[PDB]
Amino acid sequence: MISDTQIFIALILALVSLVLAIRLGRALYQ
Amino acid sequence: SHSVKVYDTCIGCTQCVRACPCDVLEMVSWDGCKAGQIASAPRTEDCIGCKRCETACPTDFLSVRVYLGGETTRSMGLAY
Amino acid sequence: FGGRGLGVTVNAERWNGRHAMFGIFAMVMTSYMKGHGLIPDADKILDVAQWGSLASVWDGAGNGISNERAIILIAHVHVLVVSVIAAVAPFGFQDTLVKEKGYTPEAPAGLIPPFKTGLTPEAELINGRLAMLGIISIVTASVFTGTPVVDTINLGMGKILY
Amino acid sequence: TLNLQIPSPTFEGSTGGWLRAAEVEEKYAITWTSPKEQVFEMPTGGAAIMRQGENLLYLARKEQCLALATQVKNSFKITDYKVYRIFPSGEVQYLHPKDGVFPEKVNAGRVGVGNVSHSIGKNLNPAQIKFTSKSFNG
Amino acid sequence: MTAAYLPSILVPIIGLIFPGLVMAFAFIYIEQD
Amino acid sequence: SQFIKPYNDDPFVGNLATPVSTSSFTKSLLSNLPAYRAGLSPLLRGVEIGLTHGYFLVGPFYKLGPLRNSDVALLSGFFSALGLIIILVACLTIYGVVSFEETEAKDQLQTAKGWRQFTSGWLVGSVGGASFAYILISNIPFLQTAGMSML
Ligand code: CLA
Ligand code: CLA
Ligand code: CLA
Ligand code: CLA
Ligand SMILES: CC1=CCCC(C)(C)[C@H]1/C=C/C(C)=C/C=C/C(C)=C/C=C/C=C(C)/C=C/C=C(C)/C=C/C1=C(C)CCCC1(C)C
Ligand SMILES: CC1=CCCC(C)(C)[C@H]1/C=C/C(C)=C/C=C/C(C)=C/C=C/C=C(C)/C=C/C=C(C)/C=C/C1=C(C)CCCC1(C)C
Ligand SMILES: CC1=CCCC(C)(C)[C@H]1/C=C/C(C)=C/C=C/C(C)=C/C=C/C=C(C)/C=C/C=C(C)/C=C/C1=C(C)CCCC1(C)C
Ligand code: SF4
Ligand code: SF4
Repeated sequence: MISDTQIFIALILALVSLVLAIRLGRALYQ
Repeated sequence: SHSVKVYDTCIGCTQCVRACPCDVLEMVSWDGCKAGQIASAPRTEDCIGCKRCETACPTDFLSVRVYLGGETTRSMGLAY
Repeated sequence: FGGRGLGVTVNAERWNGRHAMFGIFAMVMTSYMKGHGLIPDADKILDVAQWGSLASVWDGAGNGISNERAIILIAHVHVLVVSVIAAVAPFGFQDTLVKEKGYTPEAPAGLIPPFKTGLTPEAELINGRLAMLGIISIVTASVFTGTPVVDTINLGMGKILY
Repeated sequence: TLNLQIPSPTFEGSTGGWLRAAEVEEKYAITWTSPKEQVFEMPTGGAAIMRQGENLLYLARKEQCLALATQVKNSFKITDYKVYRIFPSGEVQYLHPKDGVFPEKVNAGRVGVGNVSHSIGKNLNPAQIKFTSKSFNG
Repeated sequence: MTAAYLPSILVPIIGLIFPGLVMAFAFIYIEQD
Repeated sequence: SQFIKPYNDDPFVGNLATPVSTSSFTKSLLSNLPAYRAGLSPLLRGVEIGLTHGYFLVGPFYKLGPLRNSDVALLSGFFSALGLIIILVACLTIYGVVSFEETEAKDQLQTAKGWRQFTSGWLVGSVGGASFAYILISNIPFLQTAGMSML
């Protein structure tokens, strides 16, 4: 099964995707 | 504010000015029709957009035209 | 946002440093009491029939939050209520969380502020940055080894706590 | 000019009158002269009795004032009415009739605003004026 | 469930704190001049 | 003998002077409420209003909440009332942020500094009143059963 560390890695990748999504939203907003 | 245009098919019957509840239109001198007058819209900041002038116009497809645009306090008919 | 002291400002760095010094203190004192057995009924599973559906965690055995975790959370709830009241109704002398639009930003201290020992803002900022860096280091040492955070603190302090 | 000291028609008051935006954004005034004391319907709901002589009334909207003007024109043969706009700063802007002559009658000096020199079927399609600040009229 | 504390931590946060801050900041943004 | 008159001697404003709206009792009660009473700072208006509303906020949560038949009913009700108080304080904060421009005037409610003082007072009063209600229900068995303890 999945461990705690794997879920934490997925959360870190999702936070990176959040930062990239915020940057794309700021770029689209001019 | 709404935009009101008067096209040169106007026959100067003065019905649109009499139908206006907000005093937006008025009759000015002109040479394009037998009546010698054409409608004009100098006061479109008071235009609510009710299109009573368009209902009043007797020329086949209308000579006076109201284009609804940006809404203001006057154009929204707000007493508040 | 940035005009009120929020974001990357010196005020926000100072506030997070203060909260991080308090976090280092709270983790050390939690480790000390948890090693020494000062939490009453630490393995007691809270029952849904008393505390409602918020006590459900859905683990494999007991299906309830432990009493120790609830005590730690309530201890944090106390200082969160203190936090809310201080954020909305600060003391007249106290440093405020949000600043007025026409405020004067504190100058950035650079690599290191001037070495003013005592109850000076420079020493406060130095230990605040130190505490944030220590929290980062403790988290990384905890997640790269599998050692629990209380146990990681006890190992890094040489088994002084327990 | 608007004489602020003109007496008002006798009204018992109503809930239909002007709101805070009249004293904050803009307010409207209508004056008229009656040959006798007579009962008229308020444009905000209710009956008031206008006095013999001059009458000044305050409204929230221009359309309410012009509705009252049309009512007294077709029911009491009163055509001397004047409608003004009043701001909170106290500047009074005369509105109706703008040049003293009613807008349905031609008066010299009036210039045409918004007149188009072709029929409405000669307006442009949007595809000529997309990505361009040219008007659809030409 | 491995890491069973995470639903009980995140569901109240995502369902009450995230929409409250989003509505507050969006309100501040759309009503400011 | 007419009891209903035009408001403020203006017949064309959108209000009427009625016995319910403009009698001596109504004017005295409104002028003696903390929101209108003269000589009060906005902070003390907030303190009184928050004390009253936060004090009465405890009751429905304690008596009708999902934990009402448990031994921790009062604690849960007070905590729920405190959460509602925090939500309303956030509402006050965003209202004051979006409603007022930053002015020197701070002795009126409808100013930025005055509304911030009013919000601070309302929070402190609400916490104090909720805690007082918690103390009173905790320490008086009459309030715990809402009067069935007499039977
Ligand atoms: C590194 C530790 C440290 C230092 C040097 C300071 C220093 C300062 N803080 Mg501070 N603070 C700290 C930790 C620290 N704080 C922590 C951990 C918290 C969170 C609980 C706070 C929360 C806090 C608030 C909310 C406020 C301050 C404020 C202040 C300033 C005014 C003095 C005051 O009222 O003290 C307040 C001090 C505390 C609340 C706790 C600190 C207690 C220290 C660590 C005791 C150390 C004594 C020790 C024996 C050394 C003695 C040296 C000797 C020469 C006397 C001052 C620059 C105020 C400010 O900036 O106003 C403009 C203010 O409003 N602090
Ligand atoms: C769009 C995809 C999606 C959806 C609908 C859900 C739905 C749910 N997740 Mg989940 N999750 C996702 C992706 C998603 N997940 C991913 C990619 C991860 C890995 C990081 C997780 C990790 C995760 C955990 C660890 C937990 C949940 C939980 C939950 C439940 C409660 C909501 C919550 O707390 O969210 C929390 C979710 C996050 C903090 C991660 C953010 C989700 C992704 C990364 C963002 C997707 C946004 C989308 C593309 C854009 C939307 C725009 C607009 C419509 C708002 C709910 C069933 C909780 C649960 O089990 O409750 C029963 C819980 O504890 N999720
Ligand atoms: C997905 C979002 C979400 C979540 C996580 C919850 C969670 C909960 N709801 Mg619920 N609710 C929701 C959406 C949600 N609701 C919606 C959309 C509605 C409208 C139909 C309701 C209507 C509703 C009612 C009518 C009731 C609940 C109740 C409850 C609680 C269950 C009983 C219990 O044991 O608590 C015991 C209660 C507590 C422990 C009090 C919690 C107080 C919190 C922690 C304070 C936090 C305040 C605030 C979030 C701080 C940040 C402010 C910021 C957002 C601006 C539980 C906390 C019941 C309850 O007990 O509430 C009093 C209840 O009566 N809910
Ligand atoms: C209006 C319809 C209605 C009513 C009366 C109730 C009533 C109740 N619900 Mg329910 N509910 C409803 C609709 C309703 N529900 C809907 C539509 C949903 C979503 C589908 C829910 C979902 C829901 C959940 C999930 C839960 C409840 C719960 C509750 C109980 C406690 C709620 C609570 O804490 O209130 C708090 C109330 C207040 C803080 C204030 C009440 C209003 C005051 C009394 C008004 C006073 C006005 C006053 C006279 C003015 C005087 C001014 C001046 C003259 C002095 C209670 C029996 C909880 C429970 O235990 O279930 C039984 C629970 O967990 N409800
Ligand atoms: C819709 C539209 C809006 C505008 C933009 C747009 C692009 C045009 C589009 C948005 C779109 C889509 C793309 C938006 C979807 C977006 C993203 C993916 C949302 C993900 C959020 C993840 C949460 C915050 C974090 C978990 C990490 C936490 C902080 C970690 C803890 C960590 C773990 C425990 C391990 C230890 C270390 C620490 C660090 C402690
Ligand atoms: C609030 C509370 C109320 C009353 C009681 C009280 C005690 C007065 C108070 C508590 C208060 C506060 C004051 C207590 C909080 C206190 C202090 C600030 C604790 C600081 C800890 C920092 C340590 C863990 C780390 C250093 C990081 C190491 C790993 C590494 C650095 C290295 C690594 C490899 C990474 C690269 C950098 C280099 C340098 C090369
Ligand atoms: C009944 C009557 C019949 C029918 C008609 C009617 C008129 C509608 C009706 C009237 C009805 C309604 C309107 C009744 C009116 C009701 C309101 C709800 C009464 C509120 C009282 C609050 C008092 C007890 C407390 C203050 C808290 C004390 C000072 C604090 C101690 C705290 C302070 C901060 C200091 C620290 C310690 C702590 C404990 C934290
Ligand atoms: S739409 Fe109404 S207000 Fe506007 S000009 Fe036509 S009749 Fe007058
Ligand atoms: S109603 Fe039509 S035809 Fe008559 S004057 Fe007005 S625009 Fe011309």
